[PDB]
Amino acid sequence: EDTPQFKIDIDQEKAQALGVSINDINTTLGAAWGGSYVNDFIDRGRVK
Amino acid sequence: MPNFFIDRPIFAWVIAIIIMLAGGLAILKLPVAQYPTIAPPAVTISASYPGADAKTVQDTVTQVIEQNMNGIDNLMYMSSNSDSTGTVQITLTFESGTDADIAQVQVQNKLQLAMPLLPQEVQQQGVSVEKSSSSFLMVVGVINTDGTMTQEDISDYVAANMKDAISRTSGVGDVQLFGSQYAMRIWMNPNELNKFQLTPVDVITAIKAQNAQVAAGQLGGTPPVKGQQLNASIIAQTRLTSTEEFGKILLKVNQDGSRVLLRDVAKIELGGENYDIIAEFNGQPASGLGIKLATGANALDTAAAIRAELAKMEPFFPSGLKIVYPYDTTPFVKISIHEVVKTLVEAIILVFLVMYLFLQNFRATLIPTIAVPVVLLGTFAVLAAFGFSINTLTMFGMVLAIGLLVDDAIVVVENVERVMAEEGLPPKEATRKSMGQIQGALVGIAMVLSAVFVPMAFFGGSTGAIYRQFSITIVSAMALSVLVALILTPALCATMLKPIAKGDHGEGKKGFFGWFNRMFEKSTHHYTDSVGGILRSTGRYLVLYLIIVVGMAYLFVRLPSSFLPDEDQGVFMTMVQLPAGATQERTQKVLNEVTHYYLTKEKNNVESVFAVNGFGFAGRPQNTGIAFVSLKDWADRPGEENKVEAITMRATRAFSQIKDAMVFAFNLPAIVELGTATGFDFELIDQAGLGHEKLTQARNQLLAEAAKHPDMLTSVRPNGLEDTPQFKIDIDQEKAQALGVSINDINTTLGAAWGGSYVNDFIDRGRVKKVYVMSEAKYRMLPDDIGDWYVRAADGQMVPFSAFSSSRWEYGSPRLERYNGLPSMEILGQAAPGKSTGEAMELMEQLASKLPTGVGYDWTGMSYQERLSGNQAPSLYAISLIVVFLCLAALYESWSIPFSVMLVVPLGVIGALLAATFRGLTNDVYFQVGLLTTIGLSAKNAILIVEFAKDLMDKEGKGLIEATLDAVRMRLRPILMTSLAFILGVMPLVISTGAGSGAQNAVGTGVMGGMVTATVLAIFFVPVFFVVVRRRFS
Amino acid sequence: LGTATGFDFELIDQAGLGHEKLTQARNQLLAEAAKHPDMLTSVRPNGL
Amino acid sequence: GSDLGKKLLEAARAGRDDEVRILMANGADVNAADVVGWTPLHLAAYWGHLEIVEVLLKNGADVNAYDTLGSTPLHLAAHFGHLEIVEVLLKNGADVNAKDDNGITPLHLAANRGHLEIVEVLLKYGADVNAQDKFGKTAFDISINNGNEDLAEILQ
Ligand SMILES: CO[C@H]1/C=C/O[C@@]2(C)Oc3c(C)c(O)c4c(c3C2=O)C2=NC3(CCN(CC(C)C)CC3)NC2=C(NC(=O)/C(C)=C/C=C/[C@H](C)[C@H](O)[C@@H](C)[C@@H](O)[C@@H](C)[C@H](OC(C)=O)[C@@H]1C)C4=O
Ligand SMILES: CO[C@H]1/C=C/O[C@@]2(C)Oc3c(C)c(O)c4c(c3C2=O)C2=NC3(CCN(CC(C)C)CC3)NC2=C(NC(=O)/C(C)=C\C=C\[C@H](C)[C@H](O)[C@@H](C)[C@@H](O)[C@@H](C)[C@H](OC(C)=O)[C@@H]1C)C4=O
Ligand SMILES: CCCCCCCCCCCCCCCCCCCC(=O)O[C@H](COC(=O)CCCCCCCCCCCCCC)COP(=O)(O)OCCN
Ligand SMILES: CCCCCCCCCCCCO[C@@H]1O[C@H](CO)[C@@H](O[C@H]2O[C@H](CO)[C@@H](O)[C@H](O)[C@H]2O)[C@H](O)[C@H]1O
Ligand SMILES: CCCCCCCCCC(=O)OC[C@H](CO)OC(=O)CCCCCCCCC
Ligand SMILES: CCCCCCCC
Ligand SMILES: CCCCCCCC
Ligand SMILES: CCCCCC
Repeated sequence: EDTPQFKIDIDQEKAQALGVSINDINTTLGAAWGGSYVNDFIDRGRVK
Repeated sequence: MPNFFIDRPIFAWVIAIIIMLAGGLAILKLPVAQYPTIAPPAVTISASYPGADAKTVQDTVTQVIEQNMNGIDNLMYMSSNSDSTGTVQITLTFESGTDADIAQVQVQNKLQLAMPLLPQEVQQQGVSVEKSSSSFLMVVGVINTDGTMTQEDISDYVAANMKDAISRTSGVGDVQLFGSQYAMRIWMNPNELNKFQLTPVDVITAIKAQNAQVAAGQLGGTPPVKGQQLNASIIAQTRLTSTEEFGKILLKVNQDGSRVLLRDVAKIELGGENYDIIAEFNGQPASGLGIKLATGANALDTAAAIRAELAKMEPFFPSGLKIVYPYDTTPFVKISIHEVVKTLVEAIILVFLVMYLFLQNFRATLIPTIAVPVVLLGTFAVLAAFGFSINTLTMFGMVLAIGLLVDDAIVVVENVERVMAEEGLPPKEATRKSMGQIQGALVGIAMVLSAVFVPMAFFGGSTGAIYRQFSITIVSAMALSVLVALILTPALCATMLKPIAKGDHGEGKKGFFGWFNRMFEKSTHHYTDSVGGILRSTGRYLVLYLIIVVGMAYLFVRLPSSFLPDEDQGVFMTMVQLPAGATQERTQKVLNEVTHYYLTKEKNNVESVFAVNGFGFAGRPQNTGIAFVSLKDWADRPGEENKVEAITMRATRAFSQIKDAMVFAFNLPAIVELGTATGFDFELIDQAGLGHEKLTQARNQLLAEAAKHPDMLTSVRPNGLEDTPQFKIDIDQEKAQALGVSINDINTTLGAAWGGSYVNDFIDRGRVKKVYVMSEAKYRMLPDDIGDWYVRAADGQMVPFSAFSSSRWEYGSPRLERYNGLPSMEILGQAAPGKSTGEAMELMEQLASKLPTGVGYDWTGMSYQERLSGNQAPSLYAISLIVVFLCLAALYESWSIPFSVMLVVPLGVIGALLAATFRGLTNDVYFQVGLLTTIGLSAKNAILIVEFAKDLMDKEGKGLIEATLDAVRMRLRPILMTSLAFILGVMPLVISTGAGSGAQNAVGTGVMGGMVTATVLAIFFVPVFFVVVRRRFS
Repeated sequence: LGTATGFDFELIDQAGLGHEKLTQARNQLLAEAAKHPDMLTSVRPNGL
Repeated sequence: GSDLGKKLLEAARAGRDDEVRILMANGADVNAADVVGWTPLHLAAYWGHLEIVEVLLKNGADVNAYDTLGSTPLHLAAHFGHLEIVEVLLKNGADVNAKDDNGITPLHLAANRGHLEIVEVLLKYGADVNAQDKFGKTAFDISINNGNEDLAEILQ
């Protein structure tokens, strides 16, 4: 069935006035709430 | 077996019914197309480097892909093009019989691994791998009459609202969009950019940032805090969906507080991805859909389904939008079937008349009327089993076989009618004795005709693919005819035919039939007296035989060779070629003049003109164009003066007046996917890294030597383009580093502005589409405009492009060709009138050996096909002749007697050559298969004469001349009956001038002329052959 | 098919021990294999 | 843009001596040019056709004619290493110190591709060795950057 969607809206001009890049804003929001795959590591001789 | 089915007529009827049902089932299920897969499996790798020159495309894309095309199965050769449109086409042609899907996936897979080696701009555009060997079923044109839509606007609607629905239609293989969907075009301004201290780099950076998908996450996503109630997806920034949104893209913020947007330094509108093509349909803007037929699909059903689905879209079209059908092969295939069905029905009607003319009873005339459809139905079932389609080649394969099918019916029934007349036996006993005389011969004839036709299937390449269609069709039709002649027809004769009194030849009757019987009986006595006179002085006819054999060999060399006859398909092409370096506008004016001619002068013939500016099959520069002329229906264009060939010659002579434009009209070939397939296709190869200039000098050296032999070579053109002036610009590194201007910013500003740059995607009404940034036309036309572009240095000052660059004029290739990995230049040409292709190819090899060091050559396309196909021919001719001899030797139980049969071959061939030479036709495939059927039926007639003559000498102990005279007396009636029916049967095909007339003329003329000589000569000459051979070898 | 009397053995690391522990386990197998000349002949590591 | 003029351009480019001879007799335009502004002499000098350069000059071809970017036939002859054509042009009064739009002389172009014999011929006919381009670089500055020991020794 149709689910509720939480539409956040980033103000880029207001962000540029305060002096923050949207790449940092998008990565911060994306990494925090959704998670972010950074790179691989070796857990007991297996890539994870 | 004949004796078995005479006592069991119901079991014979059961086999007849099973064949008819299997045949009837096949007719419903059998695929339908114009032509089958004839051209070898080809896979074209297509890529695009926007704003890239030929060398840039070659040295970053083409060479890299070529180097990675290894470990791919059944690859014959690889040819590629790299041109200044910023395009590459790498075509890998494969062995005949290779799986095109396995061929494509192996090429696709090796390309995928080479993608990281290509430039990012090429990877972003991406590379397509398609089958290029297939052809179009129809081209659906889409136009705008009210003039509210451009070609860009029409193309977008077709992509959005039509293409997908046409692709989902039943039997549709592939759909190509004649144009492109919308693209968000940012038309940059160097004056406005320099005003606010900005560059195309700043425009690209802003668009990438403010138009993109952003991953966010979820409210109450796993792992959650225990006691969480709500779980919802967080939606962040999605892609922009309008020109207004792109207009409001923020580039810079000034000290005073004013906002520098993207609409303040550029014009923003929905346009096309590429502006090279300007397609028009009778002046109006136009797009279209090239539709290809799916595998095993019915061409008649698919075309009807396409028209049905287009009808459903009618209410949803904008005002003034109309569908048109400039190219459609289905009407042609509709006539092709109707004419072949007519020929087969007329053939059965002519047998009914001729059977009633001689035998004079309705019960006799019904036996062929049942037997012939049973064989024809059965043939479709055998074609279905072999996986063949109902096409032009298979359909004319049936028509050429009619002569053999009709004979089997007449020979069996007529012989039964004769036995009843002479001996006075009842139908059942008469059929047993009649079949006893011919059953051995009919099996022998089957094996002889097998040895003639079966080896034709084992030719290699495109030629062998066509020969295979006729071979399997004729062998299958002939084979079933022999089975029906031994199973069904004997049962029908024994059950249906009435008894005839001894010595009753209808001489006691009155009227027309009474006169005919008395006339024919005396005509038979005149014939026997004539043959008697011939056999007294045989030596004189052996001299006349040699004159025919010398006359045959003479006409073979004189008659010019071709592939297939050019057909009036209701469409033809008119190429426009302006001088090198000529612009799109100059080409348009010539196309407008060409379109004006056809709508004015040929208004009674021409329906429409599809003027495609900046298009060509050997490169797509601005100077070249083409016009696809679509004609009215065949009924609306009566006479030879209103046909394509006549309109072509009138058009070409009219446009020769025009200056600064090479304009020629020309007809399509028979098999449009293959081409002309007449001349030769030569490749001149750089074998030792000489370079472009030295390969050009070597090409000019070969073309110069080719011109010195008009007697051998003619029409020798290179397929490539000539070098053109190009604007070389050298970026000074020291001056760029001194002023503090990065090379990335310089090369991006130049590339993005003048060439264009595909930035990222955007969503237009729920459809992903490209975003291009490029200079507005007026700021990138002339060398003076280079200085108007400014790039920002590190210190912030705007440096003009002139400050750190120097420019000059030089010559370079607008289209670089490569063959089998090395650089090449493709050269065309054909053999001079009188000379064969073999001689012309042999001289080109001799002239090639005298070219400079490190310059090699190779043969491609049909030249590669014919060289491998040519070597196989002697062996297949040899196998045919040897097995025919061996089969006849087993039949007669004699090594010498077979020669009496095999000496008939020239009697049929000479007439075909005279008819072709008189009417002025070529030695095409239709003619060549036509000879085999004429030779086959003439050989069949001779076999029954020799069998009867030999059986009289062996069993009844008669003398040589007595047996020969008694033999040809008995065989006179059935040979005249078959010939009278079959000559009248193919008469409509000779006089036909309508749709598919070229093929009908080629099939008809050769067979008619051949059958007239084969009938008239053989009745006199077969007596001579048998007596001379019998006398010579005891 | 290879040689007439030859065999091709593969010592596997199942529990994710490491390279050092597998080498020690390999040397233990080669050592015990050398103690039976009557059965096994020229039992050697294929790798480096 | 005459009919014979366009045929002379294509003939001079290809190097058809026999066709050029016929076109000079029929009175083909020697001062005819394409869109970039190249005369038959420009094309003949570029592709290195010695005979056609000699034939065109005898039929009153402009030796100091320049394209839309100011390049003369002496530039093209000097740049692409055609020693014979450079001598023939200079004998018929070719401007040895001819500057294009970028200030690049024939000496600069000959120096860049390291055509030693042509540099000596240009210097003989009075080539300004201290002539600078738009970036202030002499023929010597090109030789040291390219790393040509022989050329640097000659340009003393
Ligand atoms: C007067 O001689 C020229 C006519 C020009 O007029 C045009 C308008 O009629 C054409 C006809 C009737 C054609 O069948 C072709 C072309 C043209 C013309 O261009 C081609 N055009 C090009 C594409 C455009 N450039 C031209 C450019 C250099 C200015 C190269 C040629 N390729 C062309 C073809 N396919 C190929 O390349 C290959 C690989 C296919 C097979 C090759 C054989 C050997 C030829 O097909 C042969 C049977 C014959 O057709 C030619 C020898 C033809 O001479 C005739 C009519 O005998 C000349 C081409 C063609 O099949
Ligand atoms: C109406 O389109 C047809 C015209 C026929 O009429 C003729 C008589 O007029 C032509 C004209 C005016 C041409 O300029 C050319 C040809 C023909 C004809 O034949 C070619 N004939 C050939 C030479 C022979 N090979 C097969 C060979 C293995 C035996 C293919 C055809 N290619 C041909 C060319 N030269 C090339 O550059 C080559 C070597 C490659 C071209 C690549 C194209 C992009 C693809 O191959 C493919 C996607 C498609 O575009 C063609 C197949 C197209 O067919 C369709 C269905 O669209 C025909 C050109 C041509 O430039
Ligand atoms: C690559 C191209 C294709 C390759 C093709 C290769 C061909 C292989 C060679 C076969 C050549 C066969 C052609 C000659 C056939 C003549 C048959 C007539 C024989 C004959 O004189 O017998 C009379 C009629 O026989 C009859 O008519 C019926 C009775 C005889 C039946 C047996 C005949 C042999 C079967 C035919 C097929 C052979 C090939 C199979 C691979 C008397 O009759 P009778 O007194 O003998 O009747 C009692 C049966 N006992
Ligand atoms: C396109 C090729 C040109 C057409 C060629 C046509 C060839 C077929 C026509 C055969 C016509 C046969 O016609 C026949 O000829 C022979 C001559 O040999 C005549 O025979 C006559 O001369 C011979 C001489 O030896 C006598 O033995 C015989 O008694 C006498 O009647 C016949 O009276 C005549 O009926
Ligand atoms: C009764 C003996 C007849 C045997 C004839 C066999 C010849 C055909 C061989 C074959 O398979 O090739 C078919 C071929 C395919 O193009 O068709 C043909 O080209 C038709 C054959 C031409 C006529 C031959 C007689 C003239 C001799 C100088
Ligand atoms: C509309 C005709 C379909 C059947 C094709 C086959 C007829 C021989
Ligand atoms: C006529 C072709 C076959 C030749 C072999 C038979 C000789 C008697
Ligand atoms: C193959 C033919 C041989 C016959 C000799 C009598």
